[PDB]
Amino acid sequence: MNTVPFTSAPIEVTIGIDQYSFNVKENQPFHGIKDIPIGHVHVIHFQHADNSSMRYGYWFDCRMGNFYIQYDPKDGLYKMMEERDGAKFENIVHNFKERQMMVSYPKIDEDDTWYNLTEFVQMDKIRKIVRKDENQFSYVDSSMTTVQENELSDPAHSLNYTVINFKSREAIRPGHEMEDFLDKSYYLNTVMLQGIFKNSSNYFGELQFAFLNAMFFGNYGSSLQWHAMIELICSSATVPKHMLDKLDEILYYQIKTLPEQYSDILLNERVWNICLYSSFQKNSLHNTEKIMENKYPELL
Amino acid sequence: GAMNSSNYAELFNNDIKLFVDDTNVYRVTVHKTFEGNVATKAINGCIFTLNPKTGHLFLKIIHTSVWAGQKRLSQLAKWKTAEEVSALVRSLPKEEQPKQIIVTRKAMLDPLEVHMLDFPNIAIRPTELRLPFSAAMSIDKLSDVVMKATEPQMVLFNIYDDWLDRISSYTAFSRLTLLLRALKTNEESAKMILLSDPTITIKSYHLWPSFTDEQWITIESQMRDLILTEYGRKYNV
Repeated sequence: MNTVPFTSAPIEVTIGIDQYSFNVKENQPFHGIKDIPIGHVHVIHFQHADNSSMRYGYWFDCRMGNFYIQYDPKDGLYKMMEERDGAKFENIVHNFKERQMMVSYPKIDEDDTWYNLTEFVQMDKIRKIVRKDENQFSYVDSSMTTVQENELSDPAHSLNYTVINFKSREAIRPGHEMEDFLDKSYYLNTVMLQGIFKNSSNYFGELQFAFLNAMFFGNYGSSLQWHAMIELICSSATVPKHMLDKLDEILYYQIKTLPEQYSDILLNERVWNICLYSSFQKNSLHNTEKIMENKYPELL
Repeated sequence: GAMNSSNYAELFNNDIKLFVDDTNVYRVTVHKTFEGNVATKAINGCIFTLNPKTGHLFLKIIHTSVWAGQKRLSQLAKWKTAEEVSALVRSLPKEEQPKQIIVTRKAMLDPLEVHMLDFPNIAIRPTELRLPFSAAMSIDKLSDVVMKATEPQMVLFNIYDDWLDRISSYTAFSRLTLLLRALKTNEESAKMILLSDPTITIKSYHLWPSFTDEQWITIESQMRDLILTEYGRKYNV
């Protein structure tokens, strides 16, 4: 079990860790989050009581070091930092627990939600999508733009997702125009799976990180990336059996975990009606299809 | 974006552009089989590709052989249209390649876009106008060369004959579209109007009769009256 201490909480903010979150009042003695399950990535995120705009947060992994939160009053926000002095860090943590000013990561033992949402997410890959390599954790917020969005401005703050575009030379072999555009198996399997992602686990990991950023920060370009990555599988007539079964699990927990009230901007009506009902893989998402219909029959 | 009545005079500037109409690429007759089921029989067809400024028409004939052993033909037709337009563009010297291509049916945008990916600076555009290019097979000489063809074949024409010697491309294009609108709405009468006078003939190197200027006015008016009549008959107005 690991801990993320907070120096203080000077401003009224809603703090989220993974799918959980807490209201914290201006200068409430709040001093961290304990009992964080080792073995997965995590994200801590913030929304100030005064600015319900710009949700932000830090993807991290406690195996990679000791991290803590400190409010910066110049830049106006909660900053994740690393403490390099191992001894000095366990000293802050043990004293805050003793004083019992920390919340416990509130995991039900029956619950594999976080694992299913993050199965294939690896911190090494996150830090290639969010390049800032003087930190072991990664910053994301509501406003950050993707490399594909930028192409149609500041690259230091960009989400360097893999560019997917169905009407590109990359996607379409000369001479197989009609073939490759109606059946994307070429683009998925040779260009993306074998060529760029190397394996399906890196693909699923990006897909899931994209979803998660859409969900926790309303990052619009992230939602576009997740949709595009589902769409390419469902529009491929030839997909490994193991990917299809897994995709149906992955989406199922993403749909399960979405707030009910956000289904209008985070869910692309066209993509889902194509994937579930028109695509090659209509019949291969039995759990994703059942959950969508019994929960959002309107969008379909 | 889309072409419509607002930006209509852009067709006649000096930026090269081409209309593409795929309505007659895949053409069938429908008929009953001995067992009483329905079957289609394909007949020859054509891509109507037309530069509205100059009258140059690139009539690509689509031989029935293309369809042989192919499924989802009406879908393939859109890809074969787009393949043949791509090929035409590639065949043209650089300074003759169009800067825009206006498809008359939106279903062609994706097939054409995909086929033109080697030409990112040629803009593929839809139109909101309801152009009558489908009636091109009512022009006897195009219908004849299409039906007779025994292989894929491109045939070149000037759809305006020699009109531009005496009127503008704007006026040329309005005459053409009025003629074809009339031929679409009631072919028999439209054709009658054009030929009732044995003495006005069609040059071997033309499509339309050699009307004098005055006679074109009378013709244009006869086609206008044809089109309006047919409307009240359609709707009971």
